[PDB]
Amino acid sequence: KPFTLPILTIGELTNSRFPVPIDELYTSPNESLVVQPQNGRCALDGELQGTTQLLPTAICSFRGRINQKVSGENHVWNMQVTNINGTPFDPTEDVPAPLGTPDFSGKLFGVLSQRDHDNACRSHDAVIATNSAKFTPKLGAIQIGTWEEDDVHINQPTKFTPVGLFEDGGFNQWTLPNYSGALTLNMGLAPPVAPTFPGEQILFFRSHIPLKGGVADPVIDCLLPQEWIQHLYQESAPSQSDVALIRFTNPDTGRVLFEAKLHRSGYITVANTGSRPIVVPANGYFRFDSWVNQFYSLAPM
Amino acid sequence: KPFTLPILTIGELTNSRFPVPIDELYTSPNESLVVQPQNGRCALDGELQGTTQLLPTAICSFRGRINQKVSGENHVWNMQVTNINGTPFDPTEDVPAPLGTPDFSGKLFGVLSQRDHDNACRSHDAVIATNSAKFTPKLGAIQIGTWEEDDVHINQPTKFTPVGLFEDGGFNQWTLPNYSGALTLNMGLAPPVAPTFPGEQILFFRSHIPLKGGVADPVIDCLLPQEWIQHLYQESAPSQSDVALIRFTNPDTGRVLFEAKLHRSGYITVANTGSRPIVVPANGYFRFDSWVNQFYSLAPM
Ligand SMILES: C[C@@H]1O[C@@H](O[C@@H]2[C@@H](O[C@H]3O[C@H](CO)[C@H](O)[C@H](O)[C@H]3O)[C@@H](O)[C@@H](CO)O[C@H]2O)[C@@H](O)[C@H](O)[C@@H]1O
Ligand SMILES: C[C@@H]1O[C@@H](O[C@@H]2[C@@H](O[C@H]3O[C@H](CO)[C@H](O)[C@H](O)[C@H]3O)[C@@H](O)[C@@H](CO)O[C@H]2O)[C@@H](O)[C@H](O)[C@@H]1O
Repeated sequence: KPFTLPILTIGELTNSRFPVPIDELYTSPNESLVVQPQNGRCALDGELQGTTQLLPTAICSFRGRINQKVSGENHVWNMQVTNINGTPFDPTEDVPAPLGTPDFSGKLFGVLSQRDHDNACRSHDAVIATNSAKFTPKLGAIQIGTWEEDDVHINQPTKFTPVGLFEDGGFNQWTLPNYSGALTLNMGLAPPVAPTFPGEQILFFRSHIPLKGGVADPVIDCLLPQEWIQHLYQESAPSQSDVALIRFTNPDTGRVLFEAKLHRSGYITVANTGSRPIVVPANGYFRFDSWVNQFYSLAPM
Repeated sequence: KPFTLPILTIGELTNSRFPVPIDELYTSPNESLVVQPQNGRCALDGELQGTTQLLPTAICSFRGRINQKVSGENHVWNMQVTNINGTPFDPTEDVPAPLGTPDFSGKLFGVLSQRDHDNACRSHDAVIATNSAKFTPKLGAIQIGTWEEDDVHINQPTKFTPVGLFEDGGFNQWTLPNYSGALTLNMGLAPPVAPTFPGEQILFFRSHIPLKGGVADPVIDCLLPQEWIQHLYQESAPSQSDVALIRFTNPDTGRVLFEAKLHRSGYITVANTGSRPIVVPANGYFRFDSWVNQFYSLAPM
């Protein structure tokens, strides 16, 4: 079964780490950064990893019930989380946290909504601090703050729709949350990725995400767009080597702009030595060329 | 090229008319309703129709700039809309409105966000009344209300992230907006669908969407889940007849629960005479069985 990528332009790709479209391709030196995202992780044979699941809208969402208001706390609530489809999260599941759980540290801004058993409804702005000691999705519980303390009901079906960042301070896209809280190690993680081959860098699919306030340009970089993950999952084609050579191609001119290594574990490297935003034609897309080895030498971008 | 559906359970499907997961299958008598959704429209050969586009998160979103505050209006703003990827919308485009434009009448609740050219950012709750005379996406302009009038900047990159309904009153999922405003007819519409064959009803993929306030259970029914549309688009397989026989199958037991007609124009009918929520196994999914004619007699559910 021949290996394929979906035919999708940059304007037809979704970020796999936050529910927004891809804005651009991006590459930079790895430096001292540990790149270990848990969303947007999929081996080329279609095996999902970390906290990766198939629903793009569900990335960074939460579901469950508000069991109680935080003691001595105004505008802060305790949530018992379930899976995206509302089923109980089993903490013994061999995963870092419920699938779709955010994989970055920061204050996530969005809207908390409820429909009570009697169909009484409410929506209110909310923030979820993923860097907080009270953020323990792996234990089935997180904390949610609102601006107004009065209008949130207890033990009623609750959802969180992510919108963007509350603030930029403390936001680090590569710093994983402590899914189980303080002094506890994360488990079942998709491994970190790094460009091993000399002269190579990771190529990212970048989105500039919304911000509630302040001056900044917060970005989320994913290793594979969500659609590629969805495609890989369906195809389940056996990887023939540890690297698929892919070529970014303009379908109109036939011009192959550049080539890249799509690694078996689900990330892309390119021969590039600086941090730039690639600028590709709107009609262009990666096409699978052939299987090669990890030591194949790419044409420098 | 053999026709296929993606292998996806109900818990792996996204609504094509609002950016949320599918909750359930649903069927009811058509009655006097005109079912003519513009999102979630795709022929079986992969031809997108109405306002349908590929990005699930982008459904019911808006992008553009706030050109001015509505005269003599507090908390109401004018938006000049662009396409999802930020490109200019061309009103001469042979479509009812910019792709992704909501296709139902009501008050849409969400979050308006901006990043100024200087990277100054803000997010604020917002409502977009699609039943309003000022809702004219086909003309490249809509109106957006906020709660606070002060903190929205003019001529700065703006996005709207949909969350749910502001209110239930006036919400009709089958009543299209007047995309060009008062006294103007919609154009380039995907045609209405209806069960022609005696004893048949449309089968829908239903989601219960969030609500800002009041007591209600607002639902959005789509004809095809977004993933099926994405799959059809990629496959572009030629339809061999006007109807694909599909069978909802439990992959574990092998039990075929029921069968349905998947029509060439992209909707499903079933032999069913009442309005019920189907209840299918979590592991189940439709599988293509064969091409048949429009007059094939389905086993009653
Ligand atoms: C850069 C600046 O960011 C925002 O104003 C902040 C403000 O942040 C919050 O409060 C305001 C309302 O006062 C808005 O709701 C923001 O969206 C919130 O994030 C505060 O932190 C104050 C503290 O003095 O600093 C301001 O700069 C935003 O509203 C402004 O438009 C502007 O972009
Ligand atoms: C059924 C009821 O709906 C909501 O309260 C409404 C309220 O609606 C808005 O204002 C409140 C705050 O006062 C909340 O923000 C709602 O989310 C808003 O939609 C008003 O319409 C009042 C008018 O008297 O009626 C209330 O019923 C909701 O807050 C309640 O929890 C409840 O579900």
